[PDB]
Amino acid sequence: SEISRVYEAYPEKKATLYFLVLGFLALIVGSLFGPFQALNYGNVDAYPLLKRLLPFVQSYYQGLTLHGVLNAIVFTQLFAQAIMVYLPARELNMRPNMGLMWLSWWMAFIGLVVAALPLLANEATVLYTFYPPLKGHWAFYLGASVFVLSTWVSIYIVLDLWRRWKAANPGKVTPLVTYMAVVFWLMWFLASLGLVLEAVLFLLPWSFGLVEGVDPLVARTLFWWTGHPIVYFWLLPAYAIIYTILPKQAGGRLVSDPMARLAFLLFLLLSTPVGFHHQFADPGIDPTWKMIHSVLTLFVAVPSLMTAFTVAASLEFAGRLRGGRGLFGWIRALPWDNPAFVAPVLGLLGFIPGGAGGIVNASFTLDYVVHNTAWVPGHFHLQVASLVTLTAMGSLYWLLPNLTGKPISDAQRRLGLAVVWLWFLGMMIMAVGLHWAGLLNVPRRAYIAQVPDAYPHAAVPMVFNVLAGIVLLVALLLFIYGLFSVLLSRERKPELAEAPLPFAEVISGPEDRRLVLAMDRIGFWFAVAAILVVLAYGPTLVQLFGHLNPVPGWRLW
Amino acid sequence: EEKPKGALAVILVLTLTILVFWLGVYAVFFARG
Amino acid sequence: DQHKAHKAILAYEKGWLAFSLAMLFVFIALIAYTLATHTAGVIPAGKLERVDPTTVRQEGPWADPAQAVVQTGPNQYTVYVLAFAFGYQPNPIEVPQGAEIVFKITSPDVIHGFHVEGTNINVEVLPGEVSTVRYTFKRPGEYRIICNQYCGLGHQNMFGTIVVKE
Ligand code: HAS
Ligand code: HEM
Ligand SMILES: CCCCCCCCCO[C@@H]1O[C@H](CO)[C@@H](O)[C@H](O)[C@H]1O
Ligand code: CUA
Ligand SMILES: [Cu+]
Repeated sequence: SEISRVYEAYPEKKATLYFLVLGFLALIVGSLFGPFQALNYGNVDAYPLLKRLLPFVQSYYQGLTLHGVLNAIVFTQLFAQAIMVYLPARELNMRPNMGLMWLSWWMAFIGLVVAALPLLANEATVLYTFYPPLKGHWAFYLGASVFVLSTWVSIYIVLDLWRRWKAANPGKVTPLVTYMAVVFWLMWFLASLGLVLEAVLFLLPWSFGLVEGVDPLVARTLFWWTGHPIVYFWLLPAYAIIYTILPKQAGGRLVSDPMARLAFLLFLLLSTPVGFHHQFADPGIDPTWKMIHSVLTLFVAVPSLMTAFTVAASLEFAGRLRGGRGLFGWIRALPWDNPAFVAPVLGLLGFIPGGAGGIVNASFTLDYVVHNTAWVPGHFHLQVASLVTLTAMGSLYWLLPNLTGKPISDAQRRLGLAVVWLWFLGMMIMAVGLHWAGLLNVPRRAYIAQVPDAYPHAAVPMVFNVLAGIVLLVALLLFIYGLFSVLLSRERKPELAEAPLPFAEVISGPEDRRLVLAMDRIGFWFAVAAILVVLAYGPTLVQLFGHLNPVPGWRLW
Repeated sequence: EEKPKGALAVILVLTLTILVFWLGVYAVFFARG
Repeated sequence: DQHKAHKAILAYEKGWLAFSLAMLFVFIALIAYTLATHTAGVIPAGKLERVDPTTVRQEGPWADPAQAVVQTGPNQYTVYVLAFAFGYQPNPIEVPQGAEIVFKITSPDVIHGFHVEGTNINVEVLPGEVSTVRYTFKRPGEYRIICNQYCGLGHQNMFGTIVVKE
């Protein structure tokens, strides 16, 4: 059933743009629920308008559950399986198992479908974190469960066409994109353990019928095992594009490939053993395990601190190369007309307050000041809804023509670039209002608009959330209209469909071999990665699994 | 060609931002203690 | 230019790591300074403490709310608090200023938040376990209690009161 020879010699080009369109679909219907949530956090009850316009929506909380799952869980994993298979693919000029990269999409698809149905019909409105005792349909804890395991297919695929390539190429260090990709996918295996343990061992027995209750401490001390590295799971495909494709959209070179390895290496070692940072306010977990976990989280920040110097060093060198001038001429020198450039560069800027917020959340006792306030969705919109979501958006404008001929028009370029700026400016304004609101104590996950008189001190950041709501609709509407317009043209020109993935040269230095070589002992680093997990999680997960105090699940909705 | 002075200005902005979030939320914390 | 903007860019790389570890270590020394002062008192007790959620109103220290405030020290009162679908018990919670209040909360239904506006008391409340936080109010007044953890459609309305007696 294939054809136009571009899609012939590379049919994973097809296996990519399917993932990359289910992932966008999910992002569309999720982000609809979004401006409705902003108006709320700006004391404006726009839910009459929603229940008329989507009479299937029951509660404020139904949509947040959709907002959560479709955006953070679903949009991101698929964009991750797109970029992080198809990249070690196009680099290596090899073909991923064409059969297995289809046990993925189907697998994910019906797994998505089997979760979509009970959510769509009020049966698992337990928010994107399903913390027991809240319980939902068997089909939810089945669907999202099948959906995540889809990734295990990805780990094999990629490890596989790595270990293939290795054999044909003895003595030759692993390629940059593939190296990225291999530590990435390994780290995620070691991390999916939790959300699968909790799914098999508790969520599925409990929800099918075979136990009457789950222990909340462990369901949650397990959920966060995964819950944390999964955001570094959503991050690194974007760090992929930024270290290896963005310096050339800029007119430059990735200045140090050893560093752009050391970062990924470091995410392999330290993304998983951290979850207590989400449990600072839980009982029945020791202050010293929280503390070892605090300090470790402050370390999962070093590779991003470094990511900052390397990416700036790089954009700046590109900028000087086009005649950029004094201390700041280089910003003005860059291609501020290519949304594939503008998109992830605006996201990187919003990332400076996001990471700062992160470094507070991590700081053990300081999480008491802002835990479960609006400060937290303030922090993570700057991280996943702005940086991560934006890179992707802007990577429809170089990754899309490179997957189905259809080129990008100067009508489309100028709508890709207005979309991107409004969604960035929207996000910043929501950052202020949400951070400021949390500091004034406004809770998170709350229909506060129904209690319009309870947070008088939040008067002025509430005006900010309203502005940010309007603006993200004007950007969500132009982006929907936009996303169809590109991949609903006839147009299919197959030439820029074989213009090879626009990677970057890589200012090679003498220091490269001792360093690179060291980090290429993948198998060994993977052994350190799963010993840190055993040192951090074991003494607790085991003085726990031998103290289980399970409890009836409740449906309050 | 020299001092990547510009990249230095960006990690300086990052640094100042990390500092004022941290030190800001650090006082708020004692204020409520 | 080009391979000498590699000589410079990887040594700055070296300087910036130095600086950043130095900075993250101050944050560890300062977090650690908080980790022993009265302000540290709000950290949930480490020890496990299991109870039966469905029997919890029908027997034990959280069963008749007038008994919630029980002195357990010369300058120390323990407040058994129970947090449930869409309210708190007792309400208000009366405690005197200057006193160590050991709060011991739990839930007969779903997980709840217990966040005392104006204070660092911010703690999760799990059905089947007892969170034990620990605080000393230095100003008399009323303090609102907010549930900051989603527990079904009652959530935005779930609030309590603590009066701290002049
Ligand atoms: C995609 C997503 C996310 C990233 C990335 C992320 C990063 C961090 N987070 Fe987080 N987070 C926490 C700590 C951190 C820390 C220490 C980091 C670090 O990894 C961040 C490091 C980042 C930096 C150090 C920034 C460097 C800046 C760069 C690299 C850009 C530079 C600009 C350049 C380069 C160019 C400029 C261009 C020119 C033209 C000049 C903690 C606690 O320690 C909590 C629990 C708090 C609570 O009470 O719930 C938490 C809660 C969340 C939740 C809530 C989960 C829930 O629903 O309960 C989400 C969704 C989330 C997402 C994400 N988070 N986080
Ligand atoms: C127009 C765009 C968006 C707007 C206006 C928006 C707004 C909001 C607001 C105000 C909340 C807080 C609601 C509450 O705590 O009651 C929220 C939650 C959330 N958003 Fe967004 N968002 C948008 C896009 C995104 C995107 C793209 C992602 C993608 C990765 C995302 C991930 C999340 C997550 C995980 C939550 C947490 C919900 C929960 O706590 O269960 N959001 N959004
Ligand atoms: C991007 C961030 C925007 C920040 C805007 C300024 C908010 C100032 C925070 O006020 C704090 O609020 C609480 C009042 O209830 C107290 O607990 C605390 O003592 C008080 O000082
Ligand atoms: Cu109890 Cu929200
Ligand atoms: Cu985390």
